[PDB]
Amino acid sequence: EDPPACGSIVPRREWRALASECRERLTRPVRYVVVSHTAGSHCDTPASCAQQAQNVQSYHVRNLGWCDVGYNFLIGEDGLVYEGRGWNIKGAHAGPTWNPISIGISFMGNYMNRVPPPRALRAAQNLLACGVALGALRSNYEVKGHRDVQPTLSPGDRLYEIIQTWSHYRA
Amino acid sequence: EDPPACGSIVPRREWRALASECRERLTRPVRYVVVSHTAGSHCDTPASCAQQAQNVQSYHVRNLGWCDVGYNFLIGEDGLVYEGRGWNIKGAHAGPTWNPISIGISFMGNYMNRVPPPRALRAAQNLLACGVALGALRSNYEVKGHRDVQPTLSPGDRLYEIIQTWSHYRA
Repeated sequence: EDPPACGSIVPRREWRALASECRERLTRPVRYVVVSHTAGSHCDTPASCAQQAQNVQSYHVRNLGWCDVGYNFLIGEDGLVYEGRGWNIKGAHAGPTWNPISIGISFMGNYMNRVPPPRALRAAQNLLACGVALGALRSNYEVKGHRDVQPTLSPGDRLYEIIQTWSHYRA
Repeated sequence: EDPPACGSIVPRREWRALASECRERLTRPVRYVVVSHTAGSHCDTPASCAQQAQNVQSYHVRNLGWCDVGYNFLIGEDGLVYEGRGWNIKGAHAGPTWNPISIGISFMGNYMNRVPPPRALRAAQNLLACGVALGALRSNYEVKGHRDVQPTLSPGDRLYEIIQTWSHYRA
């Protein structure tokens, strides 16, 4: 009943998310942040990106049987951040050593041969910053790429390098 | 001082704005924020809203002869914040009494019979929180409708109603 949360996150309900059934909580303050790409279709408008959020979650829940969309957060090319499992629920985006200690954020689209617009990169940053402020993320949080932790191409040839040029990024 | 990687602002260069010729500064920290609407067209995509930002700036410079777009920031229904004259330069949005001591943010569209979507409202409120964070705004800043300091419908009956329910609103 006050001013929304920092980082202009599109809340679950606004993108028509099926309710979550997850219960495992992440222990604030979280140290890690793993970045991946959905490796699916990308979107560049609020309208199209909310649908892509829905489509991604539909896959994870109806088909893979998970309690909710795997990522803690999703980033659209529309420059917005879509709320996934959020800051307090353990995700399912990086496997069994990484999920319990990090927040996973994913870029909607395949970034092997394309980069996300500056606005998406901005939305990504603004998100982590806002994580710190709340306490979800510890001030000196460390950022890994998806391949830095599992055997995968994600976050995509391009997305990867740019991330390497990020302040809080630890190889 | 204390720098925050705060908010996601579409910078001047990005929406392809003409360069500013304004040089007069505001005194940090600012105590007032005047909310207005452009009463012009609305847009719901980064692509459409960037154009729109350029149109408003275009109108204020090429037609009313001001040094740059009159607003310090503009909000899009695409849920993005657009960079105007920013936090440090005085705008022209509310007359000569109120311009030297306030930040003016304008929602792009006519909110007489429409309400801006939640994402617009969120970006505007996030924007404000960042102003505080940076020290651009007082921590006890005050939000005012355009009509509270100038006779006009701005920011539109619907939006005016919404801003009244904001935490920092004093008529």
